[PDB]
Amino acid sequence: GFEEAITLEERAQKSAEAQIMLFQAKRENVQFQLEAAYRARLHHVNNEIKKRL
Amino acid sequence: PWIMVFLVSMALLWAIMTMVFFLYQPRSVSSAKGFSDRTVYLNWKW
Repeated sequence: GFEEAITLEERAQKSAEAQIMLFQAKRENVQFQLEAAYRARLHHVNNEIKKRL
Repeated sequence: PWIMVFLVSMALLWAIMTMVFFLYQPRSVSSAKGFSDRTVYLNWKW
C-alpha cells in the first residue's frame, strides 16, 4: 500500500505536467480559431470580388 | 471462618476477573488498502 501510494503521487505529478500541456494546447487552439476566422474573411472578400467580375 | 472464606473467595474471583481481562490476542490486521484510493490527482481547468 505504501509503494502504490508513492506511484499514485508520481501519477498525480505527471497529471500536473499534462495540465501544463493542456493550457498550451488551449492557447494554440485559440490562435487556430482566430487564424481560421481570418481565412474565412479573406475567402469572403475574394468571393465578393469574383462576383463583381 | 465464613467471613474470611467470603473475603478470600471474592478477592480471588476478582483476581481471576483481572486475569481474564488481560487474556486477549491483539490482532494487528488493520489493512492499509484505503491509501490505494486516498490520493486524488490535481484537477485541471476546463
